[PDB]
Amino acid sequence: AQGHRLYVKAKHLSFQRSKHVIHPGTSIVKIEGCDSKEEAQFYLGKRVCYVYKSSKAVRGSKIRVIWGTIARPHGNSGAVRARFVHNLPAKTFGSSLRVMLYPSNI
Amino acid sequence: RGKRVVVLSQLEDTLVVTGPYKVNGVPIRRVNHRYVIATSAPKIDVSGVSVEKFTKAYFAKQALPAERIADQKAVDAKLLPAIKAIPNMKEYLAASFALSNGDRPHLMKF
Amino acid sequence: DIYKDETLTIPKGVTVDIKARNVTVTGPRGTLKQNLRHVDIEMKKQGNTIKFIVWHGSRKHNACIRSVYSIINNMIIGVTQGFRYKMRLVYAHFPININLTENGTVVEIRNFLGERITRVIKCLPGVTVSISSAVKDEIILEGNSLENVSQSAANIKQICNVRNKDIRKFLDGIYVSERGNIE
Amino acid sequence: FKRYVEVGRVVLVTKGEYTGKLAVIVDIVDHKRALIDSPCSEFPRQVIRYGSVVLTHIVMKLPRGARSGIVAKKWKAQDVCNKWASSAWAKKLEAKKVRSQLNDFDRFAVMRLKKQRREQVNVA
Amino acid sequence: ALKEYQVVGRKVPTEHEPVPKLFRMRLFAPNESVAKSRYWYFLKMINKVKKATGEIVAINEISEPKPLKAKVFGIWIRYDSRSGTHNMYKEFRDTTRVGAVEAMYADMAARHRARFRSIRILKVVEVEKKEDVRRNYVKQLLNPHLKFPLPHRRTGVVGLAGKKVFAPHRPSTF
Amino acid sequence: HGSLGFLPRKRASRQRGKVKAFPKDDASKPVHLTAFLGYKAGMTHIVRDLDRPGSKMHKREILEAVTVIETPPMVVVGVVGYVETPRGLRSLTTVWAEHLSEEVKRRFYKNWFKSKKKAF
Amino acid sequence: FQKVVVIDAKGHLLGRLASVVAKQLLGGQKVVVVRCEELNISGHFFRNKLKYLAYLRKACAFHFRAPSRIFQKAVRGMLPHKTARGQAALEHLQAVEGIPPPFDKQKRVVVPAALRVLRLKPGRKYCTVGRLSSEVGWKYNDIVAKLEERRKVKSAAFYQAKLAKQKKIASAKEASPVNQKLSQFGY
RNA sequence: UGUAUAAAAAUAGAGGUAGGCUACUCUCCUGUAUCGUAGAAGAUGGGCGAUGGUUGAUGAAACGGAAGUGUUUUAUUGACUUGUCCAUGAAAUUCCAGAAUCCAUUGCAUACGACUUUA
RNA sequence: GCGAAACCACAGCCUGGGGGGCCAGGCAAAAUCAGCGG
RNA sequence: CUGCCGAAGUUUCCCUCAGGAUAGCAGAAACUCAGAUCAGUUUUAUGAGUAUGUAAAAUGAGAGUUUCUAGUGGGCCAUUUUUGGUAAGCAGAACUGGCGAUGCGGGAUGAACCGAACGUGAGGUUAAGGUGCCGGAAUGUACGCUC
Repeated sequence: AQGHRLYVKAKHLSFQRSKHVIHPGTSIVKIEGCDSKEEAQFYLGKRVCYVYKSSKAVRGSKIRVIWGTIARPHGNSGAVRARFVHNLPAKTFGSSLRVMLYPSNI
Repeated sequence: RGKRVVVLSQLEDTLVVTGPYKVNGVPIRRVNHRYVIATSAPKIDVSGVSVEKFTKAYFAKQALPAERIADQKAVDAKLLPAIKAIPNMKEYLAASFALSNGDRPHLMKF
Repeated sequence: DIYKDETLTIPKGVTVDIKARNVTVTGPRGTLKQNLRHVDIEMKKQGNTIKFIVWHGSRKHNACIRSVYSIINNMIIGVTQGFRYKMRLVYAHFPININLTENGTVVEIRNFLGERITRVIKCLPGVTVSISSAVKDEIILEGNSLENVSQSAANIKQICNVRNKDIRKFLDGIYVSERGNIE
Repeated sequence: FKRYVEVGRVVLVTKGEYTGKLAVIVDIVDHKRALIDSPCSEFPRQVIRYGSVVLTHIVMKLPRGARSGIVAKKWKAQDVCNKWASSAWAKKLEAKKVRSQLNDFDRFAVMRLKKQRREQVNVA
Repeated sequence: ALKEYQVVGRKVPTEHEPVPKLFRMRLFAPNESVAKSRYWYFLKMINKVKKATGEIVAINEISEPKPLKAKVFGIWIRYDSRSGTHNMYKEFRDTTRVGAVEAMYADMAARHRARFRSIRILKVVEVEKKEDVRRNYVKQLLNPHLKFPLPHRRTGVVGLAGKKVFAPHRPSTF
Repeated sequence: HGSLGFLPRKRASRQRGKVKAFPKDDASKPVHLTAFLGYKAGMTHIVRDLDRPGSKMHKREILEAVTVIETPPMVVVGVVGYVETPRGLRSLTTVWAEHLSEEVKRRFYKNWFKSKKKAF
Repeated sequence: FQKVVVIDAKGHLLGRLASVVAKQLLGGQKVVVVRCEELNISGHFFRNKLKYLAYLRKACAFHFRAPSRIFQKAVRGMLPHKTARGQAALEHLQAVEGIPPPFDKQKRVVVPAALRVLRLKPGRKYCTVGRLSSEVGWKYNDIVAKLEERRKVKSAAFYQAKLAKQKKIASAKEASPVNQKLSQFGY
């Protein structure tokens, strides 16, 4: 049963925003477990995916993935900023993400 | 993915890697140094085994021919006595790695 | 100040346990239990001394020490030899009829200044009422806790009141005579 | 209140760079600042607040304001070392600490260790 | 973070005044530059020596001679308020002379909402004798038999985790 | 205007009266009923002695208007169970009798005769 | 971060628990609160009453009175409930009275950052939401108390069976000879 | 994508320990825990050790009403039984991707709807 | 059955703050008929 | 349609009347010195009464001129004195700015408040303002006061 999951779960909190302006260019990711700004230095540079589904059966799979990279730490509590190839849609606020362990540094 | 293996030799950025084929069924392969999780398990004898017969042209695309099976078997022959000597290594190589829940990758080391 | 200590010398009693902010004090007369969660205090029972200590406390919490000490003295004396509250009756014109029910736990008073109300008082538990035949109109209030006996005396006093009249002309009523221990 | 700030009580620092090291209160500066020291060379004497520390049960007799050498003499005489480790509280900390610097191979052996422990499940 | 600053200076010598007198001050300042500013303020309001005719001969910083030795400090100060004059004398017990003043700034701006410019430090002295101490809480803190449980029990051990939302058990806090 | 409490002045949603408030239960008392439902037929007036103590009309003759309500005996056909819950009274289950009176079967059906009488 | 979590609300502060809860809901976590009666508010009981009689005085609103409905109001003020982001975050928060059966068999976590003991100076006045609302128009104070006692009987009985069961495995744990190797690995 | 984990109570204290209402001793000071965890996505076998574990189908019996979303006692069943030790296979995926309404009737109703009847 | 005209930037829930459009709140379920305020 | 440049918002006078002005600000052409020529600047030297004016080194800048041709001569806000005032507002000038032609961040909302002057985008970093939640960012550290 537990012979999978070589990634780390996360959540797409929101866009890196001012008070009244959202900058959809870069999102905010909270990795499940990160708890400091020094902690996020490990997760910087990793690859993060947002796995969603749709009715179209492209290449025999309803499942689609939007790629992304952890870019820099955000704040003092351990959230990071991510730059995805396609800006994550505004409807995934709170949805689940996977920060896979590669590219590694150890 | 998730298959603990042993590195055979360094081939510029990529790594010529394989596990004991009798143990994990991992053929000799190239893996980028960014897709490897190096562990702190005790070192394995690799100096004695032959590694010079591995070049990027050898792995490059031109049904696997027999001698490719043979030299891997030869490499296993030079690697099996070591893993037999050190306890728990043989089954550890066979074991597959996964992240049990409630585990922090940064904290727990390798 | 950072410390404020109070000491109590335990009399005979039987047990003075402070188990879980609840003094279930048992004396030779009987057992009484009260809560102590009303204030946050350290109460240690050891030997013949009970230590009440305030640590870095304000004057508001400091004032609770002597109140608790006065409180703790009340039932421990009650459970040892008991408490008796002597009641005296004064009537101007209409004699007051007093009856005791369930061995005095409930007192009904009748014929109060011409009024025709059977004023019934269910005295609080732990206190019973008796009529003394040694002296007329003498009512004995026996209990093991002053605040309960006194409150019943206060209740019987307030229900024994005059309405819309002159106090200095009408003298009938019930009033506190004196306190004391049972023995 | 078994945890009692007393001159000479042992304390265990839980915050700051000296986290986890044992030391003993030497002098009470005030209700928010205190002076502590330890013979261990890794711990220099310093004035530490009460926010970073939790009080321990073990108390060793110690005259007020003793120098580090005298404190070291008193500690060594009173064998406080390995007396703290006698407590069941202590044994869990290094058990957590030893698990910290494990590696993957040590973790797998533990999996072998615990699996062989569970297989018995022998109950009458 | 304040520092002790022994500041010595004199006015510019001239033909009328060939040898100016070296004044000295032990005043506190977060940096060297603030020490000069407080110096000119302290002296000009008092001795009336002009800024432009003054030079400073030496700025030194005084480390606490015996920081590890607990001490009681007497601090004469002058409150400035709506009235502007109050001979207040506070006392603090701590280890470092600078640390005592920090707390005095902490208390003066907390108890009385004072401001650094408004408050001028008069004199800071050590109180070596318990008899010389005048404060009951300090006197009680100086007693031979000091003993008290660690106050604010929650502040000890606090929660002790990184981000411990949803702890699985109640905290003892005792 | 009239009373503010009786507002709104909308037509009743029930054809027949519904008892919203019932007497409090008492296990000490024996089992007894609490409500009845009959039919109002009309009214007349009656002559009755007025034995009201202390009144000026004491022990003498008074005329009082009366109403006549026919109350044929009902048929107990079932029982229901109610559970006191943090959301109020909830219906737990309901058990009935075997041979329901044919009028009751009319209640469940808006078009009894056309229906195949499949109730219960 | 489990998909569904249960927060015991006994001894938690209404305002500081809600702020923690409101954020978790916007994160997408399905948070369910239980025992909403025993919530706490800073300030003596009569004060929190008067601040509530102002709420009832404010009228055209629907002054929901049950303790769960008090907490749900508290969360609804920390969500953007006008937008479909908060309108879909409100529906995950299920606040109940006491502990319904489908949750009394689930482990209940507590928020360290909003417990009464860790956040209030000793001796400070405070009120219990359950008692307060029962004096504002709630009518189910007594029934939930009786039901909670009954569950406590079953839960306590459940522990005793489990306590003996783990004691058996506690007694048989030392029989394993690998305990020495367990000590060497610190496990 | 382990959808793993159910006393309570208090924080100026609780729990456990054996005896005859307790003496005394112990535990607490976090879950950085406890439980589960290999297998070409989990193969085929061979032994050695134990009457176990894990499940699927059950035969059920008992329990659970606060929203019973189930829990247990389990007899049963045939699998799987890494408990430990051996042999076979992976690969050029050769660097991540039955009812009701209307028509019809009634009048306890009714601006028209609607409502109460009957059919 | 026959059948208009005025009128029409866009529309239409209230409290408070700067009116119906702004800010913060309360709330928020279609389609309609009848009496009738602003 | 795009681009470039871009004000005054006021003195001066004349003037029965409305205005007319000269000047300033904005430009376009033709000509001198490679200047110690200027400067919403300060010094040097003062003289007189801490200020005041004056003439004579620092710093920056290429500074100039004659000629014509538009537009403009409103007001609002806040400071300085200020004389006249009083339940209290005020009343009056002189003076200085900014808004008037100007988006942007913050101040919940906003004509004058706090920051900041705008080609089109990328990254980095700040200002004022802030970090319980709505809401991006510590349910931070330390010392205190308040029911």
